[PDB]
Amino acid sequence: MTDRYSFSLTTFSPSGKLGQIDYALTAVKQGVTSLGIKATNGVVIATEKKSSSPLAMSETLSKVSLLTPDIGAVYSGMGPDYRVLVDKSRKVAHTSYKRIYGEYPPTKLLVSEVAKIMQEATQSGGVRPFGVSLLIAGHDEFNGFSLYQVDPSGSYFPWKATAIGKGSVAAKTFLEKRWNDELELEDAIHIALLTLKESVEGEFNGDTIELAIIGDENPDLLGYTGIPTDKGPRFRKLTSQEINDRLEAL
Amino acid sequence: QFNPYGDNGGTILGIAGEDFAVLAGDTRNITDYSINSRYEPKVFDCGDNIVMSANGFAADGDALVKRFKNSVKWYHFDHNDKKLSINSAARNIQHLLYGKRFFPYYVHTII
Amino acid sequence: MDIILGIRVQDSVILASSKAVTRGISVLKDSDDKTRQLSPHTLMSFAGEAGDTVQFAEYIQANIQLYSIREDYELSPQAVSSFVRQELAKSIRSRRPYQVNVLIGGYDKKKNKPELYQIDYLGTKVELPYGAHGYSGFYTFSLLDHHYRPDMTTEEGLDLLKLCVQELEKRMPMDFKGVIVKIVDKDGIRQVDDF
Amino acid sequence: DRGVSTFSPEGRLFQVEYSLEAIKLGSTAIGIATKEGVVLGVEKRATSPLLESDSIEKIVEIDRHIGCAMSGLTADARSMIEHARTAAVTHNLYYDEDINVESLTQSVCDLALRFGELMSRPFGVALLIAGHDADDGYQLFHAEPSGTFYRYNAKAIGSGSEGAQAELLNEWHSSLTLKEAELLVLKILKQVMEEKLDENNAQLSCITKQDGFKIYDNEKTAELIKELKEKEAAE
Amino acid sequence: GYDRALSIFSPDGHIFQVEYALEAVKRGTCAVGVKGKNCVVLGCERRSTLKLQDTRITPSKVSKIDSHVVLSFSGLNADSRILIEKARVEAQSHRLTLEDPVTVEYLTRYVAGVQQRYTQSGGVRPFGVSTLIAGFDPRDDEPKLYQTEPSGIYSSWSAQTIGRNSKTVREFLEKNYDRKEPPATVEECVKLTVRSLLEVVQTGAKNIEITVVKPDSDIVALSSEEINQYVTQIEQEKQE
Amino acid sequence: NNYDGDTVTFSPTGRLFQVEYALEAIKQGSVTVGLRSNTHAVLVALKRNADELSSYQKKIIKCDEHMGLSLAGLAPDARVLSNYLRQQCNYSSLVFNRKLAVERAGHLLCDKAQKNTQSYGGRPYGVGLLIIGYDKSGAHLLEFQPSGNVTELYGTAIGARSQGAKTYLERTLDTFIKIDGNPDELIKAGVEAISQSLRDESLTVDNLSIAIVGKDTPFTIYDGEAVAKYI
Amino acid sequence: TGYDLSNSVFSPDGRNFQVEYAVKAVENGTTSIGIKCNDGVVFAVEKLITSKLLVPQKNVKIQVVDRHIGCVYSGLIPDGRHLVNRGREEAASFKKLYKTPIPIPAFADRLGQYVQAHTLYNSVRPFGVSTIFGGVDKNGAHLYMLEPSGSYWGYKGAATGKGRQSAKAELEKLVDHHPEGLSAREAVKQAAKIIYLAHEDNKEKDFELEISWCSLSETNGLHKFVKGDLLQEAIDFAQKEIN
Amino acid sequence: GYDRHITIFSPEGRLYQVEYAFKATNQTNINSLAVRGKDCTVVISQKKVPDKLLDPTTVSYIFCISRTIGMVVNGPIPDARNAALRAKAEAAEFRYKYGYDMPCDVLAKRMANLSQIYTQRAYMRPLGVILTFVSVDEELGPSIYKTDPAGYYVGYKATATGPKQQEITTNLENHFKKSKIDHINEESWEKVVEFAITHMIDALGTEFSKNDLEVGVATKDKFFTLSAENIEERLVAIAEQ
Amino acid sequence: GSRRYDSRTTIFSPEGRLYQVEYALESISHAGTAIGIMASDGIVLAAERKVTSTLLEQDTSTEKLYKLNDKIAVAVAGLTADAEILINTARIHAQNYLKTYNEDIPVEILVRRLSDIKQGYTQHGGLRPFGVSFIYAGYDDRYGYQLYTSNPSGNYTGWKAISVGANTSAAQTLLQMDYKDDMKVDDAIELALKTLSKTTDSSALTYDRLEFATIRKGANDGEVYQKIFKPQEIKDILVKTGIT
Ligand SMILES: [Cl-]
Ligand SMILES: [Mg+2]
Repeated sequence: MTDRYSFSLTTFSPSGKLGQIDYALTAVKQGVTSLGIKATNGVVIATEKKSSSPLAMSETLSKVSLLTPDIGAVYSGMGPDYRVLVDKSRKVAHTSYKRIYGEYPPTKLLVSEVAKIMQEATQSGGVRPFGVSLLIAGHDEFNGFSLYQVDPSGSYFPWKATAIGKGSVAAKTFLEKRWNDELELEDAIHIALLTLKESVEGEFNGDTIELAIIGDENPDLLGYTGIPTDKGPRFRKLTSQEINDRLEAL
Repeated sequence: QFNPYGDNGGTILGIAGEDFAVLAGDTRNITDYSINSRYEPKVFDCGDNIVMSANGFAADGDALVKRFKNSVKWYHFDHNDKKLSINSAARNIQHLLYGKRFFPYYVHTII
Repeated sequence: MDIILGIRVQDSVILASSKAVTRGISVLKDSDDKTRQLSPHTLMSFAGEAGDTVQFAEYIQANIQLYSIREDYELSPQAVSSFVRQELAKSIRSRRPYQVNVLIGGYDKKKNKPELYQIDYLGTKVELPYGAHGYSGFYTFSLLDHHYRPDMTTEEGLDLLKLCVQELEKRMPMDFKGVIVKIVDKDGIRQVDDF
Repeated sequence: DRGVSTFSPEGRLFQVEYSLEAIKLGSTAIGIATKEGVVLGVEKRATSPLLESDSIEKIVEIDRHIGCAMSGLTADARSMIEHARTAAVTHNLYYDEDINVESLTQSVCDLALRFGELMSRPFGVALLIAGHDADDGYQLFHAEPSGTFYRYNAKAIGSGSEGAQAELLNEWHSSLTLKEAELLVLKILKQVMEEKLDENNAQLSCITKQDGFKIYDNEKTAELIKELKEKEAAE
Repeated sequence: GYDRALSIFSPDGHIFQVEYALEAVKRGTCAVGVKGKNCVVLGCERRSTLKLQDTRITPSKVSKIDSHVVLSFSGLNADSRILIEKARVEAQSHRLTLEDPVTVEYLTRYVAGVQQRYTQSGGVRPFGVSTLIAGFDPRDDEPKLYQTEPSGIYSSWSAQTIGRNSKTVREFLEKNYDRKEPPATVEECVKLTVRSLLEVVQTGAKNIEITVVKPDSDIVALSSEEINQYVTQIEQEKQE
Repeated sequence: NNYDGDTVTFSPTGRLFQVEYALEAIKQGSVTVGLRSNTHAVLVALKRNADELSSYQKKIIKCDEHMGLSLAGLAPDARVLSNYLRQQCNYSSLVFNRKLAVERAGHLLCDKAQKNTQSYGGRPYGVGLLIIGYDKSGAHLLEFQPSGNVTELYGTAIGARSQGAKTYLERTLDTFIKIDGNPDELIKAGVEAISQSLRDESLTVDNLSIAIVGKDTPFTIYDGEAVAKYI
Repeated sequence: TGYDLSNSVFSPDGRNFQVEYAVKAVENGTTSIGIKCNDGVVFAVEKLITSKLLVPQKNVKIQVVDRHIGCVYSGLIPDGRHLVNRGREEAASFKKLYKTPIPIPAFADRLGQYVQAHTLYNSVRPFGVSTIFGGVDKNGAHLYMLEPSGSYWGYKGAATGKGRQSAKAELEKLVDHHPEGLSAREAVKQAAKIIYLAHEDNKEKDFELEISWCSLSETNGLHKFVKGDLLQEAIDFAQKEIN
Repeated sequence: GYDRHITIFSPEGRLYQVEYAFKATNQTNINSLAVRGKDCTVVISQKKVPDKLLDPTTVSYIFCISRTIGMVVNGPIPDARNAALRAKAEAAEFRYKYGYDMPCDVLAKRMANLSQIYTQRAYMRPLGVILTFVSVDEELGPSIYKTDPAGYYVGYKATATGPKQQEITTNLENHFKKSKIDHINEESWEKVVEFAITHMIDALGTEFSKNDLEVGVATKDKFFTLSAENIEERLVAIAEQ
Repeated sequence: GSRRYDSRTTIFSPEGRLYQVEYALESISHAGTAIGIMASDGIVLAAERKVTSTLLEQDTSTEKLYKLNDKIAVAVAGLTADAEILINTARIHAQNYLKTYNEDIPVEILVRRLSDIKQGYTQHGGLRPFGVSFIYAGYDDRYGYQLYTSNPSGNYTGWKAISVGANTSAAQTLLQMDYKDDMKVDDAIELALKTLSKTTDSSALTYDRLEFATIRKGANDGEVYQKIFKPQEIKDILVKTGIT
């Protein structure tokens, strides 16, 4: 018995390719489109809620996830792989940072920790790479707002705006035309909805679209009052109603 | 507090001749002021013309004798039924005793 | 073990170390050298618990000699002292700590300066112009406070050291059978044979 | 590929059988047992003339009463000898006596099959273990990487083994003297060796009850070589 | 832990992984060892496809294991560092317990044992390295030169070479080296070593390294100009 | 074919080829015979040599004062298994002051051999064993196979040409079973049984190996001039 | 393909071919049966007499677990013994912690999970036995049959081995003809008959019959072997029915 | 092609072992169905006992995980029981560690995470089962959450699983289009069970006796399975309407 | 068992090469070019970013150039994720040395240890090697300014000027042509950029597709300063040398 697979399942081919990473990226290509846009006073991340069945409750399945009060994440590719990564990402934010420094990690460093986990699945014994690409949006005091992409290899890049998955090629071209360095948050949400309509085929409403922002602090969502320095989470998930309001003036 | 040792009393005696040897011992076993047995042998035939006694704390004495008897048995298996010489047995017993240097067998051993 | 002294002067470091090895009511030896050469320009004297002293000294010696061979380069006295301190700092929270106090006298060839470090068994390091371990300090420190000057020569340092040994031989309870004196300078380590 | 501890359809361990082929490539080693002692001799086989032949150590002491000669991948023998020496000394410590030659050989052979997926492969070396004890007298053993050992009156291992073994079959009798056995090893070595036999490319040794295990000097072996040539020319 | 038996026997009785490790040695730059009457000299090739090098800081081919023993090699460079490190540690450990520096035979025997262990240990490949170990035993003036190889076998040599085109330089040494009369002086020994490398090298510029070891921890490496003088002298005598 | 790489693999017909190949090593081994009466149990073993200069490979091993076996196949594997039996016999004596039942001895060997046939990395034992013994329920004879299968018998034989001796014992069953209180006659029957497996070679003084255990007889082995009586 | 070379590998069907190959080894083995009755269970097995040299009554195949459970199996006999050894450990730890003897359904899952575990990895081989087992507990009598896959169900009657189809047919008749129930002593006699009838599928070598039983009334809830007069009575009953 | 033997990616980004585990799901040839009432959650499954020698009471694919949570499995029984035992242990440990009963959706996630590990780690194979968890959660109310060999999970208004799953799915879809609500607007669980059986009969097109079905019901503070007579009583009510 | 699926990453070819090491080097040859040039009064590190997108955040980005301590930096060529694993190890190793000896780690010692780690992955463990090649640029008081490189084999060598990644053959020829020993930092800056500008696979070399860094003694009196160039600073130095 016991895990006898102590050797790498991802190896270099004669051409220099790492096959399993390439194939993992192919799995990401098949996945549903998700995107992220950075504004001057915020960041928006969005994706389509592909329902497996109309009997299924798509509210219970959350593609956009809170990692810290000021950091959120969305993906394209294999959902189960994403779910466990979110669990591990949330935990590492505490064990390797908050329990040491008494504060939440900045976006770039949490991203770095997630990337480390995905890199190890590329080299460690008896495992395949993660079949997902992440988009991580977040805010911290000294770096301000930021948006990052994380690939199956463990590589990560900062973006002004980008898209991943099914119709990423067309979506990135659309974003290049619309993006400027003077965009307000509401303008970025508007562009996000426009960009996403191109890739979505069926219904396009607040129930089939999942969208969250990293913006101003939300004292109402904090849960308590009395500490002036604690002003609430910058991560907010837009409601089904809030999305439909913006779809009328589209 | 728990005391792992005890004193079972008794006394033993070994004398050697020109072509023979004796190993004697009384058959009384005791604890404090009570008698446990009037006949409880503590001098044993261990094989290969070796007799042995481990007097003091009976539990440790019985354990040691038991181990040496077993040592003789395995000497035969591992070395083509060779007879264990008295000098070789002595050295083997030294290693049995010292193996418990930091939790000793409370016995005076004579073969 | 017992008496180990150290004096840093202008151009050298001088280490004096007692020759007696006593156990019980018997002086077993009266010619013991309580020091090891860690590198060509670094000398360490030691004193403390029996066995621990030499075992520790030789262990440090081996490690410094290993470093020298690996890098083909001599470690600075400051670097060696920091390595030694860390080893003792680990030791003190071990199951059985090294009960060894040391003085590290060395000549830094890059700075062209003598250096004396005093480290106790807890891992407490201090750079000093003069140092001592054990009860010796209770006599020598005040004596050196008075007579020591920073610009002294090696010969002046030896006379200053003679003054310490004389005081110890007068007021110490135990017979420590004199001292072995060694000088550390730009030319390396040498022993004074007539003291 | 395939498992290291796999059986062939004929009922043999592949790796053990392949290690036996490696031993056939090795240099010749011969042992002869007599009532006056046991003789061990080997072919040194220097790969180049610049190699100092006296550094070729293919005959080895285990204890004062046990010697050893090797053939095959000789590097593999180092840990076997180390184990044998420790086993011999350890037994003396535990029992205040010399250890039986058979018991020593058995201890070495226990290492043989301790391989798999313990070490990664069998040993690629065969050993001739010669010695003396009070019980069974002068003995010669052939220890293989299969874990099996046979006692022999005389035995040859290495590249010239099958040719030398047939020669030993005819020449050996129960009344051989030590001197006769010494010459017989030299004679048979000279027959199977590629290069011409001399004191530098061949080495003799013996074990006697009185003097224990002794490797012969190049001066002593040279005289036995000269004595051998004269006796063959004499008829 | 990774357990796989990588070094194993084949039907013909060969351990291919050990034999393929010998091919890596054959690929490596040439190294030569010649021992004289009162010295040993270690010569080493350095390939000249690498210009813009920094020779101050580049790892030297000959490594000191202790103050009295040196080790050169041919084969994989990264592998050699691991053997050198282990050897250096064992050298200091021997001084610590025996209170005496290692003999050249002992140090060789240790290094050879390490190489052998990697030929029948699970999860590891053999060292793609053969070494030349040279020096003088403590309080001894007899020169010592030993060779090791991936399989783990070791032996003493009056003179020996390893690496690429080593069979050419071994041919040279076999006729030019007299057992009855080895190089009597340091100059004679260095010259014979340089001569032997000049059969293979190319140019005698910054391609040849020479290290001379003498008794009582007397080791020194020759500079470019010093080596170039031997190259200049040999070529002028050759034109005859 | 494709299903004989290791012991962890079944064939399409439900066979374990590595176990069958281990069984093949026994058939190559030298012949050995086992038989018993109600009072005694006897092992007779034909020893094999490398050549005339070599010794004859010892086939019989003692496990306790009341138990022992003969081997056929890989001798080192017999050493491992016999050592295990010695320990188990000994554990029973030290802990329970009880001589190990011959039936339990078989059960323990079966379970030890089995574990090697169900796990990756390991291999089956390459040897067959004939265990004899005298315990609280009289004389016993067991046949061990490295598949794990252990079988209690009146008589049997394993090794090369073992079918000859096995047929003889099958005919002689009614005769030798009632040889009670007579060691020499029970051995004679065993020596005559092993003779049915001989080809070209005959039983010599340093070739034959006999062992016996019984009511008032500890497990003892006879070799050399001691077996000259039975030739 | 190659899907059948490694254990725990799904084929494109969704099948583990290595387990199906283990079933073939079970089908090759001798016949064994189990009969549930009024207040207990009865087990029986076919023992092929390979030779005259086999000692009668002294190669016992049916095994007891704890003091109230009986186990019998067909296929690789050593694999069955390994499974029973585990069963005995499982039953011992249950009684150690919970005091009461292990219930039969509880015991059935312990073996089931263990056998199923040997289909999860390629580093282990599936079990080459189908195991019929059962006994009496607080809730009454239970009979179970466990297969190489780890699959098990409760049974009114169970059979496995080379003559399983013959035995199954004979078992189905008993269930139909006795809806109110079969007695313990009857089930012993029927078990003998069914083994003799199932022996027609293995009739080259003649055989030896072996029976065991647990019953609340007859054996007081404990597992016992059928021997002597009761065994011979069951043999005679079986002999009369074949003729 | 060893990328089809273990759980590593194929050139087209697929895990074939996971896909083949999905096909093992239908090996039993059984269809299951789950629906929600106002106060309850009902799950039903076909019961097929082919062998006459089997004890029909021991043939079951519905499991009582905790007092509140029930689970029905589509797939082979060994893997089904493997999953059941683990879920039982996980639910028990959760209660001990965190001081309250494990919710249905949280258990589903936990079992889904375990399934995900088998798709990534090589030495462990996926279980060839689809796990449907049901309860009346104290926070979320009537709940249906389903897990598969891919490690995917999601909540359901209602759901079906098996060979003829698609026919049952659309049958339920059309009802919820008509009713305009997320559940079965019914007071008693008895009539919700009757709804479940009725719509399964319509979708599959087969009639059922008492021994052809297996029913599990989740109410507040307990989950329980129905006996043959409880189902027979339920079948009689449908017939008389 | 699992033997079936083992790639055997740490074995020799019949020719005596390490398959995986050779293939890892093949991977690195497609990575963006990185150049190191050592001058008498400083060191230059230049590197080309891998095909940039216009929506990539350039100022808050780090792909090629990383800081190991105050005195040592590295330029990366290969898998970034792999490089970061090794970089954090190197950063820790440097702090261990400082903690032990109270002195900044000598450049070679850090390089050797990092190279020894790579070596291990080629000899044992059965894992794939790190698909990374480093250019180490650093200073210490023993050897002064130093340039090293290491590759997946775990072999390292010292250099006056060196390139890794793509088009090293063409780049090394150009460096070998124009380099000389009495060179200054500002001249080396110009050489580094001119070399990339000719060896680049892109149409034209621009500020947004470059990472740049210097290690000078250009601070105040006998102390070393690391300068990781900002986007605007690269834009200015590119105009100043007359490339754009
Ligand atoms: Cl989890
Ligand atoms: Mg202090």
